[PDB]
Amino acid sequence: DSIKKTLFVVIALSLVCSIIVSAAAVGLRDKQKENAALDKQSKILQVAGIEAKGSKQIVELFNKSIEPRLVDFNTGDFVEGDAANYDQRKAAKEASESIKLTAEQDKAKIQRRANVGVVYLVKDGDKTSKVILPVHGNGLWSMMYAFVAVETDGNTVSGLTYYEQGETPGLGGEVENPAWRAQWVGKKLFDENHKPAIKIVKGGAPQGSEHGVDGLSGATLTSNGVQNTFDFWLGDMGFGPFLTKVRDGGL
Amino acid sequence: MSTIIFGVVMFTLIILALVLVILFAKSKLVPTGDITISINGDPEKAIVTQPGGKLLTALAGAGVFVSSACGGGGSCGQCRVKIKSGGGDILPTELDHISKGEAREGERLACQVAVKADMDLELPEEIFGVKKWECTVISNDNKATFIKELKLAIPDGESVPFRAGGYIQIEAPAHHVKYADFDVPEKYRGDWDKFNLFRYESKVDEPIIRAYSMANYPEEFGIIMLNVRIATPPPNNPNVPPGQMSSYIWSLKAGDKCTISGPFGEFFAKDTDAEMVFIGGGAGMAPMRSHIFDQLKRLKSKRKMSYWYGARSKREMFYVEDFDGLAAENDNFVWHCALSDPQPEDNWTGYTGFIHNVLYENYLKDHEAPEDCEYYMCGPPMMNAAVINMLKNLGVEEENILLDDFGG
Amino acid sequence: MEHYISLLVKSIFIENMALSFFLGMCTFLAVSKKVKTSFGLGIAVIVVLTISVPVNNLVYNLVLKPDALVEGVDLSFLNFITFIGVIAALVQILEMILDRFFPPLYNALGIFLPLITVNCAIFGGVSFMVQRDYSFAESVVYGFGSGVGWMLAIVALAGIREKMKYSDVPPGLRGLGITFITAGLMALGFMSFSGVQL
Amino acid sequence: GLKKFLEDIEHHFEPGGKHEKWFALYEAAATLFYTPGLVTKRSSHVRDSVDLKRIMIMVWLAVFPAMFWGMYNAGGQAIAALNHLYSGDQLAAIVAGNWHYWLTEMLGGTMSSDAGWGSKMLLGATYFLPIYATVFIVGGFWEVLFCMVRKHEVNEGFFVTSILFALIVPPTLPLWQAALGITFGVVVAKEVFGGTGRNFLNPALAGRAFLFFAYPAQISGDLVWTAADGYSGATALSQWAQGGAGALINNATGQTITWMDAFIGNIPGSIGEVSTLALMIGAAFIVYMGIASWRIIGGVMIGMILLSTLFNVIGSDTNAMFNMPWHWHLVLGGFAFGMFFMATDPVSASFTNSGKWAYGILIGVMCVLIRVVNPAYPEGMMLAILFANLFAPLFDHVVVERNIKRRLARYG
Amino acid sequence: MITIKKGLDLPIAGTPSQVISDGKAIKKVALLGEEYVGMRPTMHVRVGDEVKKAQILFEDKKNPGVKFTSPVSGKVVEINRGAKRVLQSVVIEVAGDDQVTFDKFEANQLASLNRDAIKTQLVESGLWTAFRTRPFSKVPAIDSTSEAIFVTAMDTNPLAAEPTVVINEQSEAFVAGLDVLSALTTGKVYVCKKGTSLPRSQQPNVEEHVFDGPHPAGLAGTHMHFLYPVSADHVAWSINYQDVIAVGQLFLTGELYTQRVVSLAGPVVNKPRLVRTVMGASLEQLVDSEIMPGEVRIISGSVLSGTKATGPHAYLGRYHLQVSVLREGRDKELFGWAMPGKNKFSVTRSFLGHLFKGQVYNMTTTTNGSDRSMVPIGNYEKVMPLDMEPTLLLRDLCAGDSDSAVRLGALELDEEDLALCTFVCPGKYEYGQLLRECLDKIEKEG
Amino acid sequence: LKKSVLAPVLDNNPIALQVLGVCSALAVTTKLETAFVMTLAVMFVTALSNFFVSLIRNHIPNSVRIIVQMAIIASLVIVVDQILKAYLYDISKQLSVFVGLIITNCIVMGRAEAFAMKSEPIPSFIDGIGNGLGYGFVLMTVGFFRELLGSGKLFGLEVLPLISNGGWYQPNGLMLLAPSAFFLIGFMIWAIRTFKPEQVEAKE
Ligand SMILES: Cc1cc2nc3c(=O)[nH]c(=O)nc-3n(C[C@H](O)[C@H](O)[C@H](O)COP(=O)(O)OP(=O)(O)OC[C@H]3O[C@@H](n4cnc5c(N)ncnc54)[C@H](O)[C@@H]3O)c2cc1C
Ligand SMILES: Cc1cc2nc3c(=O)[nH]c(=O)nc-3n(C[C@H](O)[C@H](O)[C@H](O)COP(=O)(O)O)c2cc1C
Ligand SMILES: CC(C)=CCC/C(C)=C/CC/C(C)=C/Cc1c(C)[nH]c2ccccc2c1=O
Ligand code: FES
Ligand code: FES
Ligand SMILES: [Ca+2]
Repeated sequence: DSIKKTLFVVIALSLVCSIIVSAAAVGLRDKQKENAALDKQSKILQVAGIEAKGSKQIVELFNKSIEPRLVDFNTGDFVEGDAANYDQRKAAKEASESIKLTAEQDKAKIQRRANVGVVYLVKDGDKTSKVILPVHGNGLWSMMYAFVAVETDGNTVSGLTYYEQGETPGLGGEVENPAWRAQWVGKKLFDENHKPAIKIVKGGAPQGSEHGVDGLSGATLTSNGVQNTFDFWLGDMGFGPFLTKVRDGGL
Repeated sequence: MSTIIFGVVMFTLIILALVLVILFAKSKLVPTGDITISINGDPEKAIVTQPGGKLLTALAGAGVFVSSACGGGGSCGQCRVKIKSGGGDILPTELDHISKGEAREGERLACQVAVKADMDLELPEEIFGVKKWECTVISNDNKATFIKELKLAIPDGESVPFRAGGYIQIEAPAHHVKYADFDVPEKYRGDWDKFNLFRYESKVDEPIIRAYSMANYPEEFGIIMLNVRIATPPPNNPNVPPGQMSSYIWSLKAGDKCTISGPFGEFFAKDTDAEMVFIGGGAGMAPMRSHIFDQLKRLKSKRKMSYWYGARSKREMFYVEDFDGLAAENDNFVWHCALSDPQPEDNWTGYTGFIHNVLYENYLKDHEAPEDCEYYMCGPPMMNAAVINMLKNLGVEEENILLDDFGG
Repeated sequence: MEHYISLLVKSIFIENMALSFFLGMCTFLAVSKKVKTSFGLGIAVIVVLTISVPVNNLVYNLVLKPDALVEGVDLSFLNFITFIGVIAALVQILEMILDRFFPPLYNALGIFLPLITVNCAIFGGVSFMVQRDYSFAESVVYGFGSGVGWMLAIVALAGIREKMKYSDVPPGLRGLGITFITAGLMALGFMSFSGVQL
Repeated sequence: GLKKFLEDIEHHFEPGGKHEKWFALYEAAATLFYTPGLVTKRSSHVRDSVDLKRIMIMVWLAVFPAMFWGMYNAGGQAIAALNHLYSGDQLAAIVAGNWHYWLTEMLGGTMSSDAGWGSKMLLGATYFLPIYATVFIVGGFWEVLFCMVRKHEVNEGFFVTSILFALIVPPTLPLWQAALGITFGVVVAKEVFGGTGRNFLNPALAGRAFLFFAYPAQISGDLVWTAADGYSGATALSQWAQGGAGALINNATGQTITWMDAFIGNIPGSIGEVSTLALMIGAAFIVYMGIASWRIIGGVMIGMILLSTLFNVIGSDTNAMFNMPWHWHLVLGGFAFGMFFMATDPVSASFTNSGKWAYGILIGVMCVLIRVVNPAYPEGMMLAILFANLFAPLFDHVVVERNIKRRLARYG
Repeated sequence: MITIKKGLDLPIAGTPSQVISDGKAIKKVALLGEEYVGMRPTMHVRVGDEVKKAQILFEDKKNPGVKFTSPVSGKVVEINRGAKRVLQSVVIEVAGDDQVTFDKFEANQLASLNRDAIKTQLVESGLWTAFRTRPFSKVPAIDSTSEAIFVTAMDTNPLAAEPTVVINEQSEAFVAGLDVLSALTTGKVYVCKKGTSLPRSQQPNVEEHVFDGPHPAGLAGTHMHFLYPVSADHVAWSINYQDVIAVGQLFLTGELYTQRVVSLAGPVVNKPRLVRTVMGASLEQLVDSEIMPGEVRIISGSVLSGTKATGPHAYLGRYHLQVSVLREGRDKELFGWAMPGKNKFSVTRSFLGHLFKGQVYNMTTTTNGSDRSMVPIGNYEKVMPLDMEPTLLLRDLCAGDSDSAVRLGALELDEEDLALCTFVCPGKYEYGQLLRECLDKIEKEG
Repeated sequence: LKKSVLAPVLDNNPIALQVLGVCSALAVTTKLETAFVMTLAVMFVTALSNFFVSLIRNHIPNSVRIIVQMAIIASLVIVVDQILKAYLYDISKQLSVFVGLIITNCIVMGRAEAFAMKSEPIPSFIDGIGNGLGYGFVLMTVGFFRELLGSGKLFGLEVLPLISNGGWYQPNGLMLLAPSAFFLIGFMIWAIRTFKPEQVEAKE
């Protein structure tokens, strides 16, 4: 009785528990994915300067106004693919679709870059108003991710948002301060030579400067990370070629 | 849909594989065999146990009974045994109680020796001689406002080989009791009616067992006397129900019969030929009478003995005839009594107050060498503590003090 | 081999399971009364973690990853049940294989060996291994290092508590509260490794 | 007459007196002025002259040179920075707006670049003294409260605790933050364990760590180490990391920090840490008297030198802290202050001669390790000491177990 | 040759001149009941009873068969008792010369006498109480034996008498006592001494050992630690040189020998010197007209480990060979804890006194401070020459952790061994009492 | 009778007396939202697991009783985790690994073994609810102070205006780190055992 009853009890309990667990797990995948997508869409709309309250409005406006696209970093022109679901973070891990940088190339200290990245085009009908570029780099405590919206001239920033960072709330966490993110509106990424020109200034930027942005107060080790990420992703190994194309066409 | 089938199948397979692995490992890593116990002398009366039985329970099933105060487990630690082999480690559950003693010879409580090993056991002789008897009540009469004397006739004309000051155990089945059935004499009805105690009732639905000391000494062959007090609800807390075994014994009458167990050995007097002092109060008359009679008549010794009893009132005296006769015929014995709370009908002119204070003021405060005497005491806790403190302030060492507790 | 040295050092110090992630606190606080018992429990935890993390890595990589079994199928929702079942089986096997049978050494722990299943440290370690996507050797090294770090923390706490025989703690704080405060103070000292990116 | 006055009011405080609850205060005040006048009741009928009062007063006196030089240096740094930034009417307006500055000028000092040592020390005092008074009063309140509630006599040690805590903070620390830090250090780390001689952590460093992790913006960065309004300037350890010996420039004066400047104490930083010469002069005394552990000091030095030389040998092409030699490690930051006065706390250290060496070596190793390979913080003495406090009892255990084995072998 | 490097020679003033002289007449002697650890007396005499020398006064309950006898012939005049009726003293007033007598032997038979005969003769005369047992410093049980008997032929206590001066007067008795011990022991007899010469016993199992260094070098505990480490399994007996002389006299002439030679010294003693007295002499009568005016404390034994001899305790102890006198210090000084002490002794270097080497101090009984917690500035390590962790052991004693103290080595110690640790404690702890409490717990529990 | 659901709150508090559930208390008490969600999840899991384990208490094979109990608990917590990911994604992202760790949370297994294995299903359910409330008491009390003094808000509502946005309060940075939880729990235990002396531990 012992062995037979033990096996019977375990089998029956496993059957019931597995039925419940599998049914519940398979019945909620769609909603879990919807929540995950809404989280990102809300931030993209926020940085794009479009307001949206509620999932229905977020989805409506994102579908109406945003057009994800894939870009090849080496050549800077658009490439075909499933941009709406492409996962750049995972794409960067695998050697099949990711390169490893060199000491003098890895200014942002990211250790790798995926071959193709996703950019979002903001549209006001059939025309394109601006491009949102996801960038990231290493801070003092964590890896910092941000969106930067560039206008159609390919030089002028219209917004910046850090949507993932783990710095100290009072010192390095100020990258998320609205008053500091508001300084980027109107700055120009490149100079008349078309070289990267964004400066993070320790002690504040000169009044009326079109390339300088105040550094974080008492957070030099994070201002350096911001400067490194920008001067990398604006270079030849990042969105440099793509922005060069944008400056005179392609978009 | 396919994911559901795969999830079900993999859940079941994983759980089943883990269970099967555990069972297979168990079948080879567990001894799964027989195990026995035996006295160190390896007599023919070996003991066979299941590998999952407690040592105390196994020994009780084998007939080797031991004292108990909780019906199982460790409550007081009186159930101690000696082990040579098998019991290769002592757990903190024996160091906690009773603490230390550093028994180099391997002593442990029998409530937690367990399990898997062929056990070598050593026990005292008294534990080998336990027997169970059925007795017939000769008399059951009141001698105080809450105390009876139960007299039992030993069956088949045999006499229990007990020692003065020892105790036996009574065993009774599940019973129900009501106090209106008691035949309380008119000498004690006043206080019962004062609190209307006849209204109380109690019951128990399992067999019960209790221990009692006997007021006789081994020269009174064939009969056992027990001074039993009835356990009533505390006067300040009438909420709780009364006791069971005392009520049952009070319910018994002459001609009835009850089943008892053999005696257990402890509280024996020392043989140092020193003066002995007995302090008693209330129900603690049985050990004192046993010791006094055994010392004076069976051993026929000339040691100096004195007995001091703290009585509530003259209405509560008994064995006065025996003690007076002993004090009148023997030049080496004397006995005194004091009334804790006398009442007018006593017409009392003797010692009053607590017995410890009486003894201090009259005998010990001017005694030559208190520490050289031996003190045997038994009574309520708030007499016992006072006596102990008094003796301590006189410098008496613990080895010369013997204290018996009925359980508070 | 410097990669594995870095991983081991990170696991022991820069990512101390007890005083950086704060897992296993129930036994960390209850059993740290004496250094010898703490050392025994730490050894047991080391063994269990080392045997557990690699096996769970194997099972996850073979049957639980997406497309691991059949293309287009994802059984990752069985992660918790698989992890806990493996851990429980391994510890129940340990109890029968070593402690109660050799040398024996069971009596030292008693109540505390069976409940190593619920030790949050092991489950958290396997969860972190899955999140980090280690190889087999990395899983072995990570498990060993995390167990060693947990043992280090518990032994240090036991040493402090033994040193506190001379203290005079308020009655309301004696025992559990003062131990909580002591662990809080230990956390401050262990915050020295925060900025290291090993 | 203080003697007979104290001896007359004595009866009001003994059990049953009208002031029985203030017995702790009465005893603390009376035995500060006069000695107890007691005799030996048993055992050894003659006793050593030393006592905890003298033990603590010697340590309290040992840091006076460091405190005075710290005040002078703080004043000089502040004045130099102010005159570097502002001039003329702008400087006058700046002075009129800060009570430190216009008090210094009211009491006969001058805030111009030609100020003397007197004015510089006065300006340093107007920063140091408020902090010290706040710390002293707030911590003494808690100590006396615990002693009254638990009905004990007030033990000694707070004199050392308060002064060290006041000396290991920047000159610009807010007073409410100082109060919170001392409250934490005294209550959580010392009093909850029974008081003096019964804790396991260092109270002053515990309070400093509380401040460090709770309000990092006021105890780190470029804005806190020089008491000049609007002045921003890094210090030596932060400069060496960004990096090399060529980055050590005193921007307020334009000169280059030299080893002698660092050794004497002409550099910004915590109030009392700067002067290695003064710290050594003070520590030599208490080491000679046998109150400080030369074994602990030697262990710290050994660990520091070993790890510094290892880093120097293996070298690095990116981290400039790999170049710093041991003699620069010695004079930069708060290494000397901690080594001499905070790593030698008898209660927090090991109780065995052979364990003290390991304790010191661990502290020395950890300090350099945090300085070099931890980019978050420029210095690591406080963290290293707090870390070694956790493992000192374990070294004691390791030593005592070997002793016990020797005993069991019938050779000890 | 063993050299002790860690210790302290206390530089107290009033050191005796090592020349023996007669003492003032003694008319009362007493036996002190509280100095025998673990003793519960049973009185065999009553006030007014006449006694003879070597007659039993009381017998121990907890150590059956051990007898304590009268040092002199007279009559009992007092039986002092204290709290909880503890016996303090049994006082006898000297009168007459009656005595009990025993057997006598030739000098060449002692080395071959029988062990049981030796034991019986020692027990009957009450001289069996000269021995003490490490651990627990109790009188040995009658039925027990020991492999190691330690003789202490050196004295390093401050103001102590020089053993060689006394021994040279009683060479034959000392050698006879050594011979008797050689037969009483089942192992070897260790004669611990300094570099100077002493009379020698010719028995193979009696051997001399030389110790050098500051004070702690002269203690039976140090000698045991270095020659025969003791524990629960291994037990050693200790006896001092004057008791050895007494044993030799006993077995040579058949009479109890109760003479003593003690040093009377101290800062307040006018003419420190060695004095001939009798066992249990009255210290009040002994130090009569020997001391300067003022309030003083009379101590039987060293200022390190003696007993305050006042009231019912004003008699020479059984195991004490000196008397010390010094002023009761009760002055209160302004900021005394902070002054630079040119006249203040200390084992540390915080006072100006240590700069004046060769200085001697008129020490008093002041406690230079108040009771406080223990801050380990490392003073204990400077005065403990044994292989132990003094700070850990002392904190175990303070905390009451008997089990840990036993592991750390408490069984090897006696109250005399922690006298210097008590001396140099900034917290003014008294460690002898704590050690005695821990040993009491350990002995009771097992 | 009510006492069975209220005793665990103060008389037999899990974290403060037993002691169980310390890990989640340390981890998830930096925001009242996460603390409250964890409290509810633990209540639900413990109550349901107690009910189900008691329902089949007479048939569990002694050999693998741990396996059976952990299977039930793991199934329940898996369902809870799926539901949280479906409907409370933002809070699930913050709870991270501690949702799964409910399986090894000592309270659930302790109650399942000690009580559910020897009691009727409805009493077991009530015991689970009471223990969950006792756990939530400590969780919410610690989270209150931590969140308030560390960020000036409760449940995300601004209560103390911050200086960084024009307010007057400067948040404490230590309240967002682990040691603050240890200190808070220690002082809470101190207060509880002051107001209920019977819980004071012996000297040694
Ligand atoms: C060695 C030994 C010798 C003894 N000798 C004698 C002897 O010679 N004579 C003698 O009379 N007895 C003797 N006793 C005592 C005896 O064994 C019984 O304890 C006694 O007789 C009472 O038994 P009972 O069954 O009547 O009461 P019990 O049922 O044991 O107790 C009932 C009493 O307890 C109260 N009570 C019950 N439950 C509670 C509760 N939850 N809270 C509070 N109060 C409660 C009841 O109100 C009542 O007062 C001896 C005991 C021992 C161990
Ligand atoms: C005893 C002591 C310990 C210190 N510990 C630390 C520390 O652990 N971390 C830290 O960043 N600064 C610490 N400091 C402060 C620095 O030593 C120094 O005063 C300050 O960082 C000045 O900047 P700099 O080091 O870049 O010159 C400590 C100071 C003292 C006196
Ligand atoms: C100070 C005074 C007049 C009264 C005490 C009342 C009070 C408010 C004290 C707060 C500071 C304090 C508790 C110091 C302890 C301590 C004392 C009292 N005397 C000391 C004396 C010498 C050396 C150290 C100490 C020491 O460290
Ligand atoms: S049966 Fe209860 S203690 Fe033995
Ligand atoms: S909740 Fe108990 S170990 Fe984590
Ligand atoms: Ca990328």
